[PDB]
Amino acid sequence: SVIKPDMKIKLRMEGAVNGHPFAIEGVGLGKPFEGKQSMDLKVKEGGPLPFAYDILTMAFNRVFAKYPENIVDYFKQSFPEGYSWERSMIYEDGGICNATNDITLDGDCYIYEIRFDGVNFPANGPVMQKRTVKWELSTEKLYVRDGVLKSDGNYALSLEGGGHYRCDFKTTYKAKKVVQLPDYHSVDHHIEIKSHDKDYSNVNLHEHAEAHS
Repeated sequence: SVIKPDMKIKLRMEGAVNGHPFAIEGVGLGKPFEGKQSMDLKVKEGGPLPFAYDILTMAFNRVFAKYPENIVDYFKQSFPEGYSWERSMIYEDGGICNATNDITLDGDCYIYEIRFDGVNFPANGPVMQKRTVKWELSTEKLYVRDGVLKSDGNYALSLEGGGHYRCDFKTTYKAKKVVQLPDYHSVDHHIEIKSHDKDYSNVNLHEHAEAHS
């Protein structure tokens, strides 16, 4: 109804990591029915970022995931009004991140207002020492609890010179109107920084997602 196969994205993130503030904004586009998207992100404050960019990328919209006919699509159903999400991320070395996103739609452009806050990242850790390479394929598990859609995920960042750095994601999704709620299902994610400048001021980000059951 308000979804075309080609959709635009505009966003601003405000946040802090270990009490050091920053701000990034982004512009991009995707194909909601194909579950593909890409965007260019520029750091506007707090640059150059003194931490691994990788902790941000997942904050940078489940509308962009291919849903099969036999699984309820909570996200596409939530427009034109939109929906929002809250999320906690607990890394195995005690660094903890919180984020929220409020998603509105203007014509054919999704608009994000994002808050991000990380704390307790050790100075000698892979995050503050920028030793991360990429997120491995992520399997997100979705279920309903007290009339709200929620998700769990056990993700992992590959590290410079081998090994992995683990993080547990917990997300709550809230449509702004009442929408049909899905049954239990999975979403596979591929997320990738395809190109960036040396200090990550500019970053070109890609994601591809498919739901399964």
